[PDB]
This record gives sequence, structure tokens and C-alpha cells, in this order.
Amino acid sequence: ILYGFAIGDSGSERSKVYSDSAFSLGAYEQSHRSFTFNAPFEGGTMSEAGVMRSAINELDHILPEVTFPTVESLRDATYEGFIYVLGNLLRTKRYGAQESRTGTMKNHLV
RNA sequence: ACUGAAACGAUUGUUGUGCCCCUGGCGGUCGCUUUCAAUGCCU
Repeated sequence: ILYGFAIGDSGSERSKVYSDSAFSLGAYEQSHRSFTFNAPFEGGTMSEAGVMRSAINELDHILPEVTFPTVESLRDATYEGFIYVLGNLLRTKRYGAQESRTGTMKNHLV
């Protein structure tokens, strides 16, 4: 009911939680760094049976102080609907790819 | 029904493996513990 559903003829409901795409306060050149990764054989080596694995690449990451100013907006909610959604804003803490390994963010309500 | 309603490019992954700040090197060379002295005075 708060974030919505669409089955088809069997029902749909519009999201009451409105939101926008958030932007870094500073520039990309100031707000990222690129980190190499590799994946060797368990025997500790990029070589197995005398042949090299192709498993190396760079990946791009946002930095540990970058701020994303955000307005999230909730239409026509009950009091408990506001506590559920405000709950999600304070209770969830990981975003983006590779959340098993990265991507913690602190949602400071202002 | 805003070309509409809901909408994670995601999952997993070690910049890794080996490596002697190494080799050679006289704290060395010269240098007087020196210079002067009554076992003395009387029996």
C-alpha cells in the first residue's frame, strides 16, 4: 500500500512514497576512486597448471565522505504509515552493488 | 489509468605470486709518566 504493486487486472496501487534521484554535493573527480580486483587460484596464485587466469579488472567506487542531499516525500499517510516509512529511512543502511562487501551509508535526517 | 500503475546491471572474486639494501672496509697514524731529589743530621 505504501510503495505500491502492479499485478495487472487483478489489481494495482500507486506508490505513496514519492522520491527523486539524488546527486553528489561535489564533483565526480573529487568523489570517486578506482580500485583493482583480482581472483587467483585458492593455492594463492594467478597461475594454475602453468596458465594465467584472466580474472583481474578495475572497478569504480564512491568515497567515504560523499554526501547525497535527498528529499523523500510521503503522501496521505496514516501516523503508523509515517513510522513504517521513517523506519525504513533510519533502519536500512546499505545501498548499490556488492552490498555483501561494501556500500554502507548513514542517513542523517535534517 | 501521466506514451500510465510496481521496477537493485545483480550475484561471486586477495593486485596476486618470489625477492638478503646487498657487496668491501684496521678508529688508523705518532707519542719515554717525563723533569729534580744525599737515608740525612749527632754518637
